[PDB]
Amino acid sequence: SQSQGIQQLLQAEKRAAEKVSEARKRKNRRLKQAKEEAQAEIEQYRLQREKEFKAKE
Amino acid sequence: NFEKIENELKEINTNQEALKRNFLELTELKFILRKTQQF
Repeated sequence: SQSQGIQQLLQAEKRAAEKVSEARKRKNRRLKQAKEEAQAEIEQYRLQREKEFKAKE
Repeated sequence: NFEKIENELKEINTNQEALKRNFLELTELKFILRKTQQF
């Protein structure tokens, strides 16, 4: 009897820890990717401004 | 002598009840903790 209820309650806490912890790790990774891909687009916008300046010069 | 005996009786009676009540509450807590150590 009692050992099943203990194991299921411990596994209930395990599910509630894991699903949230995986979502938190995804949130952090998506935020890092947002910054990295933004910088790549910023380099292209910078290169346009520099080419445009060289043309005006 | 009357004031000594009166004040000591009133004090000691109050302490005996309060300390015994605390002892029972802490005894219940010992049993509760011993069962929750299974989980």
